[PDB]
Amino acid sequence: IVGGYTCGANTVPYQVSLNSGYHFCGGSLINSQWVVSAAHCYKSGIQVRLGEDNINVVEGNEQFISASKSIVHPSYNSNTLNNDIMLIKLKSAASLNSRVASISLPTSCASAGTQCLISGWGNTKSSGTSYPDVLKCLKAPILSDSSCKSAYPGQITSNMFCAGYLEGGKDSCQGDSGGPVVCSGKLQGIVSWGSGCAQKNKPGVYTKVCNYVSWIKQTIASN
Ligand SMILES: *[B@]1(C2=[C][C]=C([C]SC([N])=[N])[C]=[C]2)O[C]([O])C(=O)O1
Ligand SMILES: [Ca+2]
Repeated sequence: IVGGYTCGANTVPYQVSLNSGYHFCGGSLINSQWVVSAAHCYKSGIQVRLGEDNINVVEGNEQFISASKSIVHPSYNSNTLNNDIMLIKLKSAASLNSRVASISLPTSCASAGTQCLISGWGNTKSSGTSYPDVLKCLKAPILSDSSCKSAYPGQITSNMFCAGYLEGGKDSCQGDSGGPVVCSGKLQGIVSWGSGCAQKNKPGVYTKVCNYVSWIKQTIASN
């Protein structure tokens, strides 16, 4: 997250870190046994880390749970990033508490202009590199579909939306992949793609979670 703020420990209790020897992606806890992340975060050997603030220090509220199964969306296209969503099943249920909590799925899609909370442990620089150890947050509005399409001509599908700031300076960035975009208390987006970070006229592009609720529900009812 570039141009954001330190969330505060465990104030985003649905945020997970995906770990394969190192943090490589975020995700969102949707119930005690499942995480939603980006399909472009898929790899084997994932450990889910819940209750994190500082990802390099054991602070006392963590739960580390290996993944048993990952399910990439059936129509995921890694070239276009259309349908950039995946479910990850935990090998054992998380213990839900004040610091480890699920985020609700949407029942309606969010509106342009709504302010959302984007979070992650990604780079905090638009040029150069610095990784925070503690969770960073950004408040960002959903952009109109016409601004989004004008920013990324030929590339925005109905399964995507833009959020952020056209003037740049405030955005998600490398390492935030797969993490939440929460609007009105519901998981509405997943950190998906963009051109650079915090560049002018190049906001973040997020997977439109509301279009996937029926797939998520059916998938978790059978796995
Ligand atoms: B991801 C990843 C981070 C950030 C985006 C948004 S870019 C922007 N302009 N808002 C995307 C995708 O990619 C790498 O795989 C990583 O681990 O983070
Ligand atoms: Ca920790």
